[PDB]
Amino acid sequence: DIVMTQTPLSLSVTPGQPASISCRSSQSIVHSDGNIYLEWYLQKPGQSPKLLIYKVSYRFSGVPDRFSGSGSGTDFTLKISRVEAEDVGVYYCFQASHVPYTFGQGTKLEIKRTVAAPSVFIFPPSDEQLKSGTASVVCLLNNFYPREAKVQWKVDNALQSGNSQESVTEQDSKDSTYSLSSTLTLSKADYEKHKVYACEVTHQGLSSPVTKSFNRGE
Amino acid sequence: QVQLVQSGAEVKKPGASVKVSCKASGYTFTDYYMHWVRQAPGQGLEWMGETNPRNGGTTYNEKFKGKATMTRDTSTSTAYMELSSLRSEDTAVYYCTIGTSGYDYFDYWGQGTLVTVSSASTKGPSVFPLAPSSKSTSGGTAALGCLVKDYFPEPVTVSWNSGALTSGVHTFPAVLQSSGLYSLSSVVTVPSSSLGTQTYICNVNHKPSNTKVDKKVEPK
Repeated sequence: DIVMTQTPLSLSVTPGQPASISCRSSQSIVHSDGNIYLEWYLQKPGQSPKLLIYKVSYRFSGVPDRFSGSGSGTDFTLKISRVEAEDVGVYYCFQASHVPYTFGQGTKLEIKRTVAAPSVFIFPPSDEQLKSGTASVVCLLNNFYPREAKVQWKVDNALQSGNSQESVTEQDSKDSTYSLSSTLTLSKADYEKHKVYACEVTHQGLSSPVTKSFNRGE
Repeated sequence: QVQLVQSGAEVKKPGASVKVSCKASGYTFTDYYMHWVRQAPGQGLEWMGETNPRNGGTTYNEKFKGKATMTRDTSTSTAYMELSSLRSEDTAVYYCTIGTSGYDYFDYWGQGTLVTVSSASTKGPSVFPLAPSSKSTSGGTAALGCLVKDYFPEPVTVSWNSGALTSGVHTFPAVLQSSGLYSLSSVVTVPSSSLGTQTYICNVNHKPSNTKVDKKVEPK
Protein backbone atom coordinates (compact mmCIF):
# COMPACT_ATOMS: atom_id res chain seq x y z
CA ASP A 1 0.00 0.00 0.00
CA ILE A 2 0.96 3.67 -0.40
CA VAL A 3 2.17 5.08 2.95
CA MET A 4 1.48 8.83 3.56
CA THR A 5 4.00 10.35 6.02
CA GLN A 6 3.23 13.76 7.54
CA THR A 7 5.82 16.22 8.99
CA PRO A 8 5.73 17.73 11.63
CA LEU A 9 3.57 15.59 14.02
CA SER A 10 2.47 18.85 15.74
CA LEU A 11 3.04 22.60 15.58
CA SER A 12 2.21 25.63 17.77
CA VAL A 13 1.57 28.93 15.88
CA THR A 14 0.71 32.54 16.87
CA PRO A 15 -2.25 33.93 14.80
CA GLY A 16 -1.07 36.00 11.84
CA GLN A 17 2.00 33.73 11.43
CA PRO A 18 2.50 31.13 8.63
CA ALA A 19 2.16 27.33 9.02
CA SER A 20 3.45 24.61 6.67
CA ILE A 21 2.62 20.86 6.77
CA SER A 22 4.36 18.28 4.55
CA CYS A 23 2.92 14.97 3.28
CA ARG A 24 5.26 12.43 1.69
CA SER A 25 3.95 9.41 -0.26
CA SER A 26 5.96 6.10 -0.31
CA GLN A 27 5.23 5.77 -4.10
CA SER A 28 4.05 8.21 -6.81
CA ILE A 29 0.35 9.17 -6.76
CA VAL A 30 -0.49 9.95 -10.38
CA HIS A 31 -3.88 8.43 -11.32
CA SER A 32 -4.49 6.86 -14.80
CA ASP A 33 -6.13 10.17 -15.95
CA GLY A 34 -2.93 12.13 -15.17
CA ASN A 35 -4.32 13.86 -12.02
CA ILE A 36 -2.97 13.55 -8.45
CA TYR A 37 -5.90 13.00 -6.08
CA LEU A 38 -4.08 14.45 -3.02
CA GLU A 39 -6.46 15.96 -0.43
CA TRP A 40 -6.06 17.83 2.83
CA TYR A 41 -8.67 17.50 5.59
CA LEU A 42 -9.16 19.26 8.91
CA GLN A 43 -10.79 17.40 11.77
CA LYS A 44 -11.84 18.89 15.12
CA PRO A 45 -12.53 16.65 18.21
CA GLY A 46 -15.84 14.77 18.02
CA GLN A 47 -16.42 15.96 14.42
CA SER A 48 -16.08 14.31 10.99
CA PRO A 49 -13.11 15.45 8.77
CA LYS A 50 -13.75 18.52 6.56
CA LEU A 51 -12.31 18.84 3.03
CA LEU A 52 -9.94 21.82 2.57
CA ILE A 53 -7.86 21.03 -0.56
CA TYR A 54 -8.40 18.49 -3.38
CA LYS A 55 -6.26 17.42 -6.37
CA VAL A 56 -3.08 18.90 -4.69
CA SER A 57 -3.97 22.63 -5.06
CA TYR A 58 -7.73 23.12 -5.55
CA ARG A 59 -9.33 25.00 -2.68
CA PHE A 60 -12.69 23.42 -1.74
CA SER A 61 -15.73 25.81 -1.78
CA GLY A 62 -16.04 27.95 1.37
CA VAL A 63 -12.40 27.30 2.49
CA PRO A 64 -10.50 30.58 3.30
CA ASP A 65 -7.97 32.01 0.76
CA ARG A 66 -5.35 31.59 3.60
CA PHE A 67 -5.15 27.83 2.73
CA SER A 68 -3.12 26.65 -0.28
CA GLY A 69 -1.64 23.37 -1.49
CA SER A 70 1.27 22.43 -3.77
CA GLY A 71 3.40 19.41 -4.62
CA SER A 72 4.66 16.89 -7.16
CA GLY A 73 5.76 13.24 -7.25
CA THR A 74 6.12 12.21 -3.61
CA ASP A 75 6.20 15.56 -1.68
CA PHE A 76 3.02 17.60 -0.98
CA THR A 77 2.61 20.74 1.13
CA LEU A 78 -0.31 22.49 2.82
CA LYS A 79 0.38 26.15 3.61
CA ILE A 80 -1.61 28.48 5.88
CA SER A 81 -0.50 32.06 4.91
CA ARG A 82 -1.70 33.54 8.26
CA VAL A 83 -2.97 31.14 10.96
CA GLU A 84 -6.29 32.01 12.72
CA ALA A 85 -7.94 30.66 15.95
CA GLU A 86 -10.49 28.62 13.88
CA ASP A 87 -7.62 26.60 12.22
CA VAL A 88 -7.07 24.56 15.41
CA GLY A 89 -7.32 20.77 15.00
CA VAL A 90 -5.73 17.82 13.21
CA TYR A 91 -4.72 18.06 9.51
CA TYR A 92 -4.64 14.87 7.39
CA CYS A 93 -3.42 14.34 3.87
CA PHE A 94 -5.21 11.72 1.78
CA GLN A 95 -4.48 10.03 -1.57
CA ALA A 96 -7.30 8.67 -3.77
CA SER A 97 -5.07 8.02 -6.84
CA HIS A 98 -4.52 4.28 -6.20
CA VAL A 99 -6.65 1.67 -4.40
CA PRO A 100 -6.56 1.22 -1.39
CA TYR A 101 -6.96 4.92 -0.60
CA THR A 102 -4.70 5.94 2.32
CA PHE A 103 -4.38 8.80 4.85
CA GLY A 104 -1.45 10.45 6.61
CA GLN A 105 -1.11 10.03 10.43
CA GLY A 106 -2.27 13.61 11.09
CA THR A 107 -0.58 16.86 12.16
CA LYS A 108 -1.96 18.61 15.26
CA LEU A 109 -2.09 22.42 14.95
CA GLU A 110 -2.12 24.32 18.24
CA ILE A 111 -2.63 28.09 18.58
CA LYS A 112 -0.50 30.41 20.73
CA ARG A 113 -2.28 33.22 22.59
CA THR A 114 -1.74 35.49 25.61
CA VAL A 115 -1.88 34.25 29.22
CA ALA A 116 -5.47 34.04 30.54
CA ALA A 117 -6.15 33.11 34.17
CA PRO A 118 -9.03 30.63 34.73
CA SER A 119 -12.42 31.69 36.14
CA VAL A 120 -12.94 29.22 39.04
CA PHE A 121 -16.38 27.86 40.06
CA ILE A 122 -17.44 25.23 42.60
CA PHE A 123 -20.56 23.05 42.70
CA PRO A 124 -21.69 21.17 45.85
CA PRO A 125 -23.36 17.73 45.32
CA SER A 126 -26.97 17.93 44.12
CA ASP A 127 -29.79 16.87 46.49
CA GLU A 128 -30.70 14.18 43.85
CA GLN A 129 -27.24 12.57 44.10
CA LEU A 130 -27.16 12.77 47.94
CA LYS A 131 -30.41 10.70 47.95
CA SER A 132 -28.51 7.93 46.02
CA GLY A 133 -25.78 7.66 48.73
CA THR A 134 -22.92 9.45 46.84
CA ALA A 135 -21.52 13.02 46.81
CA SER A 136 -19.68 14.53 43.82
CA VAL A 137 -18.20 18.03 44.19
CA VAL A 138 -17.30 19.71 40.88
CA CYS A 139 -14.61 22.36 40.38
CA LEU A 140 -14.71 24.19 37.04
CA LEU A 141 -11.70 26.13 35.59
CA ASN A 142 -13.04 28.18 32.68
CA ASN A 143 -11.26 29.65 29.62
CA PHE A 144 -7.59 29.71 30.57
CA TYR A 145 -4.26 29.63 28.73
CA PRO A 146 -1.73 27.89 28.76
CA ARG A 147 -3.32 24.42 29.27
CA GLU A 148 -1.14 23.61 32.30
CA ALA A 149 -3.19 24.08 35.48
CA LYS A 150 -3.07 22.43 38.88
CA VAL A 151 -6.16 21.59 40.96
CA GLN A 152 -5.89 20.47 44.59
CA TRP A 153 -8.91 19.38 46.65
CA LYS A 154 -8.97 20.24 50.38
CA VAL A 155 -11.60 19.03 52.86
CA ASP A 156 -11.45 20.99 56.17
CA ASN A 157 -8.06 22.26 54.80
CA ALA A 158 -6.68 18.66 54.50
CA LEU A 159 -5.16 17.85 51.06
CA GLN A 160 -7.05 15.05 49.29
CA SER A 161 -5.52 12.19 47.28
CA GLY A 162 -7.02 9.36 45.22
CA ASN A 163 -10.67 10.49 45.25
CA SER A 164 -10.74 12.86 42.22
CA GLN A 165 -10.70 12.79 38.40
CA GLU A 166 -10.25 15.63 35.90
CA SER A 167 -10.23 16.29 32.18
CA VAL A 168 -9.25 19.22 29.98
CA THR A 169 -11.12 20.33 26.83
CA GLU A 170 -9.54 20.57 23.38
CA GLN A 171 -8.41 24.14 22.52
CA ASP A 172 -11.37 26.49 21.84
CA SER A 173 -11.83 27.37 18.12
CA LYS A 174 -12.89 30.99 18.94
CA ASP A 175 -10.71 32.20 21.85
CA SER A 176 -7.87 29.56 21.86
CA THR A 177 -8.40 28.80 25.57
CA TYR A 178 -8.90 25.53 27.52
CA SER A 179 -11.35 24.61 30.29
CA LEU A 180 -10.97 21.94 32.97
CA SER A 181 -13.44 20.05 35.12
CA SER A 182 -12.37 18.20 38.30
CA THR A 183 -14.73 15.95 40.29
CA LEU A 184 -14.13 14.96 43.94
CA THR A 185 -16.25 11.87 44.75
CA LEU A 186 -16.98 10.74 48.30
CA SER A 187 -19.60 8.45 49.85
CA LYS A 188 -22.52 10.44 51.41
CA ALA A 189 -21.41 9.33 54.95
CA ASP A 190 -17.82 10.62 54.34
CA TYR A 191 -19.26 13.86 52.82
CA GLU A 192 -21.47 14.47 55.94
CA LYS A 193 -18.39 14.06 58.30
CA HIS A 194 -16.78 17.32 57.01
CA LYS A 195 -17.66 21.03 56.65
CA VAL A 196 -15.31 22.90 54.29
CA TYR A 197 -14.94 21.73 50.66
CA ALA A 198 -12.36 23.63 48.66
CA CYS A 199 -10.85 23.64 45.22
CA GLU A 200 -7.35 25.29 45.08
CA VAL A 201 -6.11 26.33 41.62
CA THR A 202 -2.53 27.15 40.50
CA HIS A 203 -2.04 28.64 36.97
CA GLN A 204 0.45 30.92 35.17
CA GLY A 205 -2.18 33.72 35.06
CA LEU A 206 -2.42 33.70 38.90
CA SER A 207 0.24 35.25 41.19
CA SER A 208 -0.96 33.13 44.15
CA PRO A 209 -3.31 30.07 44.20
CA VAL A 210 -7.06 30.79 44.01
CA THR A 211 -9.26 28.89 46.51
CA LYS A 212 -12.96 28.41 45.74
CA SER A 213 -14.90 26.86 48.62
CA PHE A 214 -18.22 26.28 50.36
CA ASN A 215 -19.52 25.08 53.74
CA ARG A 216 -21.67 21.89 53.55
CA GLY A 217 -25.31 22.87 54.26
CA GLU A 218 -24.89 26.62 53.51
CA GLN B 1 -28.64 20.08 1.32
CA VAL B 2 -26.60 16.85 1.07
CA GLN B 3 -26.91 14.85 4.32
CA LEU B 4 -25.51 11.51 5.47
CA VAL B 5 -27.22 10.44 8.70
CA GLN B 6 -25.72 7.44 10.46
CA SER B 7 -27.23 5.05 13.02
CA GLY B 8 -26.46 5.44 16.75
CA ALA B 9 -23.58 4.11 18.88
CA GLU B 10 -23.49 0.37 19.45
CA VAL B 11 -21.92 -1.95 21.98
CA LYS B 12 -21.29 -5.63 21.19
CA LYS B 13 -19.71 -8.63 22.89
CA PRO B 14 -16.65 -10.26 21.16
CA GLY B 15 -17.70 -12.70 18.42
CA ALA B 16 -20.97 -10.85 17.65
CA SER B 17 -21.93 -8.86 14.48
CA VAL B 18 -23.13 -5.28 13.94
CA LYS B 19 -24.76 -3.52 10.95
CA VAL B 20 -24.26 0.29 10.82
CA SER B 21 -26.53 2.33 8.50
CA CYS B 22 -26.01 5.54 6.53
CA LYS B 23 -29.23 7.30 5.34
CA ALA B 24 -28.58 9.64 2.38
CA SER B 25 -30.67 12.73 1.39
CA GLY B 26 -30.41 15.93 -0.68
CA TYR B 27 -29.00 14.16 -3.76
CA THR B 28 -29.84 11.24 -6.08
CA PHE B 29 -28.53 8.21 -4.04
CA THR B 30 -27.49 6.17 -7.16
CA ASP B 31 -25.28 9.03 -8.50
CA TYR B 32 -22.27 8.51 -6.19
CA TYR B 33 -20.30 5.64 -4.66
CA MET B 34 -20.67 5.25 -0.90
CA HIS B 35 -17.33 4.97 0.94
CA TRP B 36 -16.68 3.72 4.48
CA VAL B 37 -13.83 5.07 6.61
CA ARG B 38 -12.64 3.74 10.01
CA GLN B 39 -11.11 5.86 12.79
CA ALA B 40 -9.59 3.56 15.46
CA PRO B 41 -7.13 4.54 18.27
CA GLY B 42 -3.55 4.17 17.04
CA GLN B 43 -4.56 3.03 13.50
CA GLY B 44 -5.82 6.56 12.55
CA LEU B 45 -8.06 7.14 9.48
CA GLU B 46 -8.39 4.17 7.08
CA TRP B 47 -10.46 3.76 3.92
CA MET B 48 -12.38 0.43 4.24
CA GLY B 49 -13.94 0.26 0.80
CA GLU B 50 -16.64 1.51 -1.56
CA THR B 51 -20.14 0.50 -2.75
CA ASN B 52 -21.65 1.23 -6.16
CA PRO B 53 -25.25 2.15 -5.17
CA ARG B 54 -26.70 1.02 -8.53
CA ASN B 55 -25.67 -2.67 -8.56
CA GLY B 56 -24.36 -3.14 -5.00
CA GLY B 57 -20.88 -3.73 -6.48
CA THR B 58 -18.06 -3.41 -3.90
CA THR B 59 -14.28 -2.81 -3.74
CA TYR B 60 -12.69 -3.51 -0.35
CA ASN B 61 -9.39 -2.48 1.15
CA GLU B 62 -7.70 -5.99 1.47
CA LYS B 63 -7.15 -5.32 5.24
CA PHE B 64 -10.99 -5.32 5.69
CA LYS B 65 -11.96 -8.38 3.55
CA GLY B 66 -13.78 -10.99 5.65
CA LYS B 67 -14.41 -8.35 8.37
CA ALA B 68 -16.57 -5.81 6.54
CA THR B 69 -19.58 -6.42 4.29
CA MET B 70 -20.99 -3.40 2.46
CA THR B 71 -24.54 -3.38 1.06
CA ARG B 72 -27.21 -0.84 0.03
CA ASP B 73 -31.00 -0.43 -0.20
CA THR B 74 -31.87 1.96 -3.09
CA SER B 75 -35.60 2.10 -2.10
CA THR B 76 -34.66 3.82 1.23
CA SER B 77 -31.39 5.57 -0.02
CA THR B 78 -29.53 3.70 2.76
CA ALA B 79 -26.03 2.21 2.69
CA TYR B 80 -24.95 -0.43 5.25
CA MET B 81 -21.70 -1.68 6.70
CA GLU B 82 -21.69 -4.98 8.60
CA LEU B 83 -18.80 -6.00 10.83
CA SER B 84 -18.52 -9.72 11.59
CA SER B 85 -16.64 -11.75 14.31
CA LEU B 86 -16.16 -8.63 16.45
CA ARG B 87 -12.97 -8.25 18.44
CA SER B 88 -11.60 -5.49 20.73
CA GLU B 89 -9.61 -4.08 17.74
CA ASP B 90 -12.92 -3.29 15.96
CA THR B 91 -13.71 -0.56 18.54
CA ALA B 92 -13.73 2.56 16.35
CA VAL B 93 -15.79 5.31 14.78
CA TYR B 94 -17.13 4.27 11.33
CA TYR B 95 -17.92 7.01 8.80
CA CYS B 96 -19.84 6.88 5.56
CA THR B 97 -18.63 9.46 3.03
CA ILE B 98 -19.18 10.50 -0.62
CA GLY B 99 -17.42 12.60 -3.29
CA THR B 100 -20.27 14.56 -5.04
CA SER B 101 -17.86 15.52 -7.89
CA GLY B 102 -18.04 11.87 -9.04
CA TYR B 103 -14.34 11.52 -8.05
CA ASP B 104 -13.07 10.07 -4.79
CA TYR B 105 -12.15 13.31 -2.96
CA PHE B 106 -14.71 13.09 -0.14
CA ASP B 107 -16.70 16.30 0.43
CA TYR B 108 -19.64 15.05 2.57
CA TRP B 109 -19.40 12.77 5.62
CA GLY B 110 -21.83 11.14 8.03
CA GLN B 111 -21.54 12.08 11.74
CA GLY B 112 -19.86 8.71 12.45
CA THR B 113 -20.99 5.68 14.46
CA LEU B 114 -18.95 4.55 17.47
CA VAL B 115 -18.98 0.73 17.77
CA THR B 116 -17.48 -0.59 21.05
CA VAL B 117 -16.55 -4.28 21.43
CA SER B 118 -16.53 -5.28 25.11
CA SER B 119 -17.54 -8.11 27.49
CA ALA B 120 -18.05 -5.49 30.31
CA SER B 121 -21.63 -4.64 31.41
CA THR B 122 -23.47 -1.73 29.69
CA LYS B 123 -24.60 0.95 32.19
CA GLY B 124 -26.80 3.99 31.69
CA PRO B 125 -25.75 7.21 33.44
CA SER B 126 -27.37 9.17 36.25
CA VAL B 127 -27.79 12.86 35.26
CA PHE B 128 -27.38 15.39 38.09
CA PRO B 129 -27.72 19.18 37.92
CA LEU B 130 -24.81 21.57 38.57
CA ALA B 131 -27.07 24.41 39.77
CA PRO B 132 -25.95 28.06 39.37
CA SER B 133 -25.34 29.70 42.78
CA SER B 134 -23.24 32.50 44.39
CA LYS B 135 -20.38 29.88 44.23
CA SER B 136 -20.61 29.68 40.43
CA THR B 137 -20.82 33.40 39.55
CA SER B 138 -18.14 35.60 37.97
CA GLY B 139 -18.76 39.35 37.29
CA GLY B 140 -22.42 39.13 36.26
CA THR B 141 -22.10 35.68 34.64
CA ALA B 142 -23.28 32.37 36.13
CA ALA B 143 -21.92 28.91 35.33
CA LEU B 144 -24.25 25.89 35.45
CA GLY B 145 -24.25 22.38 34.08
CA CYS B 146 -24.99 18.67 34.22
CA LEU B 147 -22.94 15.86 35.74
CA VAL B 148 -23.39 12.64 33.65
CA LYS B 149 -22.23 9.98 36.12
CA ASP B 150 -21.31 6.26 35.82
CA TYR B 151 -21.92 4.97 32.32
CA PHE B 152 -20.49 2.40 29.92
CA PRO B 153 -19.38 2.34 27.10
CA GLU B 154 -18.85 5.69 25.38
CA PRO B 155 -20.41 7.93 23.99
CA VAL B 156 -22.63 10.33 25.87
CA THR B 157 -23.83 13.35 23.87
CA VAL B 158 -25.08 16.54 25.55
CA SER B 159 -26.95 19.47 24.03
CA TRP B 160 -28.47 22.47 25.81
CA ASN B 161 -32.08 23.62 25.18
CA SER B 162 -32.43 21.14 22.26
CA GLY B 163 -29.41 22.71 20.47
CA ALA B 164 -30.61 26.36 20.77
CA LEU B 165 -27.91 27.08 23.41
CA THR B 166 -24.33 26.55 22.13
CA SER B 167 -22.41 29.72 23.11
CA GLY B 168 -20.29 29.27 26.23
CA VAL B 169 -20.85 25.47 26.36
CA HIS B 170 -17.99 23.14 27.37
CA THR B 171 -18.72 19.40 27.17
CA PHE B 172 -15.69 17.76 28.73
CA PRO B 173 -13.98 14.56 27.59
CA ALA B 174 -15.16 11.61 29.68
CA VAL B 175 -13.01 10.31 32.57
CA LEU B 176 -12.59 6.56 33.23
CA GLN B 177 -13.18 5.62 36.90
CA SER B 178 -11.34 2.61 38.52
CA SER B 179 -14.68 0.67 38.31
CA GLY B 180 -14.46 0.84 34.49
CA LEU B 181 -17.39 3.32 34.32
CA TYR B 182 -17.16 6.73 32.63
CA SER B 183 -18.33 10.15 33.86
CA LEU B 184 -18.48 13.52 32.12
CA SER B 185 -19.64 17.05 32.79
CA SER B 186 -21.18 19.66 30.45
CA VAL B 187 -21.27 23.30 31.57
CA VAL B 188 -22.47 26.64 30.18
CA THR B 189 -21.90 30.27 31.24
CA VAL B 190 -25.02 32.49 31.02
CA PRO B 191 -26.17 35.98 32.25
CA SER B 192 -26.80 35.86 36.03
CA SER B 193 -29.48 38.64 35.55
CA SER B 194 -31.89 36.32 33.66
CA LEU B 195 -31.71 33.12 35.81
CA GLY B 196 -35.33 33.81 36.83
CA THR B 197 -36.70 34.06 33.23
CA GLN B 198 -34.58 31.62 31.16
CA THR B 199 -34.89 27.81 31.32
CA TYR B 200 -31.73 25.67 31.00
CA ILE B 201 -32.16 22.02 30.10
CA CYS B 202 -29.35 19.59 29.34
CA ASN B 203 -30.40 16.92 26.82
CA VAL B 204 -28.32 13.80 27.59
CA ASN B 205 -28.23 10.77 25.27
CA HIS B 206 -26.47 7.44 25.89
CA LYS B 207 -27.66 5.27 23.00
CA PRO B 208 -26.06 1.92 24.18
CA SER B 209 -28.29 2.00 27.32
CA ASN B 210 -31.30 3.74 25.60
CA THR B 211 -30.78 6.69 28.01
CA LYS B 212 -32.51 9.89 26.89
CA VAL B 213 -32.75 12.47 29.72
CA ASP B 214 -33.84 16.17 29.59
CA LYS B 215 -32.74 17.69 32.90
CA LYS B 216 -33.92 21.17 33.89
CA VAL B 217 -31.17 22.91 35.89
CA GLU B 218 -32.85 25.07 38.59
CA PRO B 219 -31.03 28.12 40.11
CA LYS B 220 -30.10 27.94 43.83
